[PDB]
Amino acid sequence: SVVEYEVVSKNLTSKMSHELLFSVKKRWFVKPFRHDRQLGKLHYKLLPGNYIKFGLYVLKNQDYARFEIAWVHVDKDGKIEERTVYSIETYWHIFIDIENDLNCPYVLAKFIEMRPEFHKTAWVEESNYSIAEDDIQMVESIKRYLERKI
Ligand code: NI
Ligand code: NI
Repeated sequence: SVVEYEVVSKNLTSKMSHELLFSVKKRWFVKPFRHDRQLGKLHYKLLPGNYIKFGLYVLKNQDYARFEIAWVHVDKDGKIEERTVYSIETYWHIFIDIENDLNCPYVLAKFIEMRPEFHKTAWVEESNYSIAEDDIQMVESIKRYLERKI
């Protein structure tokens, strides 16, 4: 009882759109079944449950970065419903520097760091690691963090 879903992963000369799915249950990012470079898209095969889609849209030359957090809900009929639960606009040079922020949410640090290379998709490692926090605390800490950073 599986379902397929599509996020955008592309780093172009002018802009970058980087979305990745984080599993609520496994408390770490999801391995995509297929990375599509020709069109800048990843492909996931998701089991019924909840996951979270982090999004990072960047207009390089306008120093612009927006970061979104959306909640992805997959029920039994294989049906899919989405709602943004957070969205924030800010300069990109700030965003990129968040990687180096010693004390700052890890998954956020990880996310930014997994952005896709030029003309390519990103890709998720076969990891077994999980983070201490649960979906709620995780999102809050992230929110709470960027707030101060901004
Ligand atoms: Ni439901
Ligand atoms: Ni909140």
